Amino acid sequence: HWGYGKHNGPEHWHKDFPIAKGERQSPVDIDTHTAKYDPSLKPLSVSYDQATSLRILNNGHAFNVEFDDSQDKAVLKGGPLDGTYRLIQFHFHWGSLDGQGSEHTVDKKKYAAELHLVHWNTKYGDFGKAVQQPDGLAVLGIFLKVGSAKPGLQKVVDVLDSIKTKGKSADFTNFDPRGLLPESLDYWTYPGSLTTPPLLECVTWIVLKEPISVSSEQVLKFRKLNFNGEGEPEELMVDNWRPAQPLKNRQIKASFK
Ligand SMILES: COc1cccc(N2CCc3cc(S(N)(=O)=O)sc3S2(=O)=O)c1
Ligand SMILES: [Hg+2]
Ligand SMILES: [Zn+2]
Repeated sequence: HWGYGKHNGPEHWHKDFPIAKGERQSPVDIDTHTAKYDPSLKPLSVSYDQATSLRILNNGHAFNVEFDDSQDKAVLKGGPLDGTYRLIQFHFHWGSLDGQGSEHTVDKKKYAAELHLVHWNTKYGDFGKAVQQPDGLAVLGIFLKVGSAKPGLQKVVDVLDSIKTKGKSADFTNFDPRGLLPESLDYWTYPGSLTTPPLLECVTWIVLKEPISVSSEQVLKFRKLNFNGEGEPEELMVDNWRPAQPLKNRQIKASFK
């Protein structure tokens, strides 16, 4: 199956998922100088006050916190979006070293990790239908830089022991995702795809300008996860990120100057 190793990594994906060579693939490098400031861009509206977290799980690719998306409990509106998008889950991509880990880069600069809050367009009924549409998903990308500890991230860090290997999960209720947002909601936006197979081109990427900082020990705990299931040879979960793809016939718009 696909993964991030030499034999099943990104450079092999196209064989099983041809869309990997598509026209709007992610991530991409955000070139601040050629990004077009757009005044008609509305401010972002993240309403996560009623968010209901359910569980956290290691899926062999990354760890994911799933939310109850049965109702409009945590939605994203505004920005370049037309419609309400529901939060279904969030996950991270991180590196084996502090200078790599994020998927999107800024002027070729890589961050230690990158948080993706995944939302789907409610006008489509369910996530399954949303992934069949060019505007089916909206992923909020947030960069993580090493520095001071991020208090809202510690709850996730503590529970990682219980989900060390692929297939493990644990109840993770009452988690407030607002604890992971930076102060400013300024962003960049462009049409892209999922960064892992099936690599579907249904995503409106909203990448925040301002990164959040997390301590080295917090990201350290991320690296102690396992790609493998229990009983198999241990393989540390690190560098679960895909390299930048060519922008092609696309323009990155900024909501700020
Ligand atoms: C039909 O397509 C499906 C069905 C079920 C699951 C998925 N996903 C897994 C891959 C993947 C990669 C994401 S990233 N890094 O681009 O945010 S979000 C995401 S997903 O929605 O959780 C996709
Ligand atoms: Hg799509
Ligand atoms: Zn992701």
